[PDB]
Amino acid sequence: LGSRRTLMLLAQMRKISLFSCLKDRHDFGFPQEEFGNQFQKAETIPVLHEMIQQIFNLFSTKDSSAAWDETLLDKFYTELYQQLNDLEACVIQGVMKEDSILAVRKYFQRITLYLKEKKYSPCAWEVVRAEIMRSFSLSTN
Amino acid sequence: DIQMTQSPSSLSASVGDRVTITCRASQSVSTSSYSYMHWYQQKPGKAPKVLISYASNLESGVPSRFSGSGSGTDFTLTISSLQPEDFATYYCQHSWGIPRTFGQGTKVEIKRTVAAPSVFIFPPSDEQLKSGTASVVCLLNNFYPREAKVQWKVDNALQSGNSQESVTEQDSKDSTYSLSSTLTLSKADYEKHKVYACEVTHQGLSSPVTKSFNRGE
Amino acid sequence: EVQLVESGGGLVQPGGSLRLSCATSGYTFTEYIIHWVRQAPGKGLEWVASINPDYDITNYNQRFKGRFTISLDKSKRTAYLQMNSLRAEDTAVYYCASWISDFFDYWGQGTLVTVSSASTKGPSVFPLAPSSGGTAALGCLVKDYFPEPVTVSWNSGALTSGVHTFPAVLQSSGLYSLSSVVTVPSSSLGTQTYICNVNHKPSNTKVDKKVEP
Repeated sequence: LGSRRTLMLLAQMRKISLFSCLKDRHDFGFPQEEFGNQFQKAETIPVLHEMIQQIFNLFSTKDSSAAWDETLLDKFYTELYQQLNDLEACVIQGVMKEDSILAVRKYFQRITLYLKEKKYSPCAWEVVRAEIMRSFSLSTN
Repeated sequence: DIQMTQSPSSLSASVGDRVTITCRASQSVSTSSYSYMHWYQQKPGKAPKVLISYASNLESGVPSRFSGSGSGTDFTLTISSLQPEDFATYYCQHSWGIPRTFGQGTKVEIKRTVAAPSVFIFPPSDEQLKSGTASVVCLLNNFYPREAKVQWKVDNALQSGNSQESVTEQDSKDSTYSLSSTLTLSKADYEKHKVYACEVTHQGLSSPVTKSFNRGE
Repeated sequence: EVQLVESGGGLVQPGGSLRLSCATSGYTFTEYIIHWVRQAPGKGLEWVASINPDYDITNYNQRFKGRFTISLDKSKRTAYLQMNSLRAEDTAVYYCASWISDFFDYWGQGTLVTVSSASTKGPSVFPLAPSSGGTAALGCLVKDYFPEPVTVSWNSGALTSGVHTFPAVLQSSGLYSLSSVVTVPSSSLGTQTYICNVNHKPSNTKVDKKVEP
């Protein structure tokens, strides 16, 4: 649970309440089926790997810098890297996985288009932050 | 997947009373910042209606006596000043992923002053009797508590397992119940007897009350 | 003004199949996710499936993965739930519901699906003539039909106050029976006309009975 650390940082990044952004709430259709169940712990590494990847990509944009605290984003990247690297090492090693990865990527595509559409408003950003926050917990717990 | 248990299942309280319903998720339905648990109200014969969103956000147009607290796995709906129109079943649901699940629900009934029923009795119609059967109806109007006891008699004989009863949901204006009972006999049997009666036993009656008719009047 | 209208409910034998449809109106179609949620009579609520018209994502309760299919027609602003291999435990009211996210914003009136091998039967309607005084009572006996539901109004909807329609009760014959009463002032009797309007759609049975002293 140095993943517990990643959520803690995301929490601290919050600037505005979702309750002032109720107009902007959105269902992103997180492809949850692709993780916890059936093909249990360990067969879902590559999917989880892609997730972290996508998150890292998302929060590295100059738009993300404009949205969130520069200091926290740093501690955040450190944390993502740690995981990103460990997961990659496993993927590299031995243990429709493509469909699963595709599903994750489509999910983040939807997230990105949502922000473009909303013109990266603080509210849009808050909605997204809250989602990732949730869908990350689901991925891992 | 995430299951939830409400408590109590069923509950009674007077108007003005403070009421508390809790909901317990089989695992955290929270982020450190938001709880993804919502409360609905379902009045009988009607679709649910959201009241509280995200554990504590009071939905637009909902009366202020309603409020929600809680986080993680333990959540609470509170009605601070219970009203007659608040008679309904209350459900919690979560949106912490899939599948979406509700709680089993909590029936909330209003406690009010005693009201004695008004008893009417109906003989079978002539057009029914023309076909083989005969139905005798006994109706009790607007009484509380729901507990009552109908008792059929024919030529003064007690009856049994030849009658069925049905009760209205609690009135959402005046908090009362109404009930009807149907005695059923063949015409042939029906015609073999004169006096038909129901003996009603309620709390609001200091003594049981018999409405009766004589056949062929 | 948002409006969700589910239809296609009724009676099916076990192992049979059904197709529920939900016709929406009053909002931009692609903005809301449409759900199906059912409720067994007396019992609690159960989420069945959802579909996202904006994207094309669908989700199912694992219980119904094999049998039920949700789908839609965007031009007709309509979502469909195809049910197969229906068991008797699938008897429930099926609600069509919508949301933007997390919680439900809108609902249909519900449509009743009854899974049973018994055959359909229209009721006969009898008077509960008033005894005839302060106020008096009269009614309608709606006896011996299957399946639910039956609808009772009084004077073409024009009389509501003091009207009481009872839950149906299932006779030992496997048929339901039901009564509707209404309380009126005595002096109205013989002056004022009281008609009870019964419809039982499952047998295209429509009846207008004129209850008299």
